Amino acid sequence: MKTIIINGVQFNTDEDTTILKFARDNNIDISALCFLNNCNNDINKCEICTVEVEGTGLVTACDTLIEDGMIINTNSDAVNEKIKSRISQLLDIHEFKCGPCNRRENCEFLKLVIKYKARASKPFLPKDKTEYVDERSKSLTVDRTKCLLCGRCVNACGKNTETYAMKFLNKNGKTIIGAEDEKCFDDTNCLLCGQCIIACPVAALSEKSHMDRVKNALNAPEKHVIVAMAPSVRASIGELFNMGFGVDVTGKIYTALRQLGFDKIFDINFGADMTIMEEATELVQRIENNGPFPMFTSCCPGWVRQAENYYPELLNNLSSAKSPQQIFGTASKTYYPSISGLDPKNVFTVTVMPCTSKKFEADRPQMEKDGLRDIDAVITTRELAKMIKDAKIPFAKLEDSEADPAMGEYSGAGAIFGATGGVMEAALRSAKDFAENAELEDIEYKQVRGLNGIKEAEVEINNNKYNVAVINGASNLFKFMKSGMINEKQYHFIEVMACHGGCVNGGGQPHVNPKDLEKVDIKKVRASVLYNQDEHLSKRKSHENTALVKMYQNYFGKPGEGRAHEILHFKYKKSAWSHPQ
Ligand code: SF4
Ligand code: SF4
Ligand code: SF4
Ligand code: SF4
Ligand code: FES
Ligand SMILES: [Mg+2]
Ligand SMILES: [Mg+2]
Ligand SMILES: [Mg+2]
Repeated sequence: MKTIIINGVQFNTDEDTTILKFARDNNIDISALCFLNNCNNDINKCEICTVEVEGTGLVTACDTLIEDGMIINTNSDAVNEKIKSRISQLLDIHEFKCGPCNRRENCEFLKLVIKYKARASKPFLPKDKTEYVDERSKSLTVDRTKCLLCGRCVNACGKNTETYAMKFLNKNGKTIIGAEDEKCFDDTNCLLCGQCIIACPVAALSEKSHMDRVKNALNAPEKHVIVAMAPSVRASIGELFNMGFGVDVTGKIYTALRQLGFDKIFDINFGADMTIMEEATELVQRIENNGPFPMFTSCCPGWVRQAENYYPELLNNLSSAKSPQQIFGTASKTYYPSISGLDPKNVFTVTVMPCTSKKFEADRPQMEKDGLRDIDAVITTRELAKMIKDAKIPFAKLEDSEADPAMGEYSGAGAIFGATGGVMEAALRSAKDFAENAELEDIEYKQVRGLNGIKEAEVEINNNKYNVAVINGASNLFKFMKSGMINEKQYHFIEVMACHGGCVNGGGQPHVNPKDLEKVDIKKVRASVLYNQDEHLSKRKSHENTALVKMYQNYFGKPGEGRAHEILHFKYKKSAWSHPQ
């Protein structure tokens, strides 16, 4: 048990904890920069969390345990002068030009610069930014004129994915962050999940922009531009318009998209119901064929890359149903012309995703048919927010509108896709009706929901028991495989999401500062919007989507065979054996 003095205030406590956490718990202000996800930059501490421990001197509060007898001052002249000096030294390596910067409104560094009134000793004005910028990836971009070498991306990659695809590198004697051997991230084991972006306090890591693709299509006279947003966008984008957390902004988005000039307003949740139609049918086919088991979901492109890069032997076990993005895009170039008269070559299909890996998915060479891409552009939640703001659209004051129904209606099963276990729950609702030839009333699968990293359940389908697992985060996929859990029982159907919490925590999502992350459970609060939609929607099974039923009846035929299997499916194949590697 210990007695601590902080700024003249005595505390008696038996906690073993850092100075930073104790102070934050007790409403004592201490700044921090490189501390995130319970780690700081061990090899280059930022020291923004400096406090004074009398008799010891200046210490980093984020990684120093409280001890009995400690006398701590967090706000003395020596403390503030040290912190201001560290910020000044960061300004010496930082192109401090906030005007055009993509983190201008929510940058953690600018906040600290303002708080400590810090100024560079010599302004950093690189004349040739070409050498600092890497835009080679289909998903990520790096601007090292902004990089603080705080290490948050390196730490976040290891924690979220355990790939360590984000590394410190020695480039010509100086330290940078980047991919293995300074390669393009796409050419490495990187998942392109963008958790590194989410962890970055500044504009050093970003998504690969598709905004010019979209603007050029909107302005082209002959192009008919469809837009469709992912489940998670409607639960998240309001954060960037000062509306707070957990706000359902679906109807405002539809209105904003119309004001941006898009020609048709659809919804990827329609694609989610499509994916369930194909994937639940496939699961039932596998049950009747007594294999092959397990089936894995195939809708998360971060997981697909993880399987390609680390578990190629599982590729044959992935469901062949395209992801909602790609299945929707395929239908947008085939079914949609059939009900509209549009020339398929003039359709330009844009999605809004919470995800950077979806850009790589959309750009895969074979994601096209008859020369027409399934998906022509993917913009992140952050990109859509900037597009709205650039157009001076008053998002928070917009009236609600509706999607165009033909590829815009969605069931409550599609609505929950963006949360971990959502795909599993949605798929079970259709699979059990399909296999039992029934219209079952009990449709809620709460046992697969929530933030546990590995969630297993036994389910009864047509009077048999099957084992399902929901793998929640790429690091948890490694744990499930490396620990042998995949062999502890026979699994039949496994959902994998690369981002812990599901797509609501994807790499294209609004940044959240560390203090808000402590006060708000962002993964739960964003997901709550989706579960709330499902609870109150009339149709809660994908196969009850009336517009989807019409599309299958009039165009595709039966799911899982014939034309539907021919055009709505995509199989990944391992590389053939060769030597060397
Ligand atoms: S990263 Fe932050 S401090 Fe740096 S230029 Fe952008 S907004 Fe300004
Ligand atoms: S995209 Fe994901 S896997 Fe790649 S470096 Fe970033 S965090 Fe790591
Ligand atoms: S890219 Fe961002 S998170 Fe990574 S070290 Fe640089 S500033 Fe920190
Ligand atoms: S969990 Fe969602 S946001 Fe994250 S990589 Fe997968 S598809 Fe993208
Ligand atoms: S926040 Fe403590 S060393 Fe960076
Ligand atoms: Mg440390
Ligand atoms: Mg136009
Ligand atoms: Mg198949």
